[PDB]
Amino acid sequence: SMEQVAMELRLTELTRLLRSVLDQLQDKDPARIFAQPVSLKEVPDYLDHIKHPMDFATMRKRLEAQGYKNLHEFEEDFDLIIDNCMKYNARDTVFYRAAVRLRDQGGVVLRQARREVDSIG
Repeated sequence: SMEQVAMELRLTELTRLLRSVLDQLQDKDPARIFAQPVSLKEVPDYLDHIKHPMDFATMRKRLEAQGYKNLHEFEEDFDLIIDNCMKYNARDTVFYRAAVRLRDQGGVVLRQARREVDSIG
């Protein structure tokens, strides 16, 4: 139908906007701490601690499959990156501190993204 196409164009445009959001968030991680999945070869107990691992490469795969239906779903995944890290790692670690900085800096980007998503519809 013509409606299914219109819907698919909206999703494509959301995917376009979320790709730009993802790029902007990932620049706030210049150490690349959150770029890839925590290695289960190197952290064999990880899944005993963290039930829903997340990282920027995994988000990008979902994004490019147009697998984010709305900004809420995308934000859920970004919050997992931060929250997983802040649980597994102690306060006095470079990992925890990186997550705090990512959270703080990402807030600004996500604030305007929400306005854009509502604004453009």
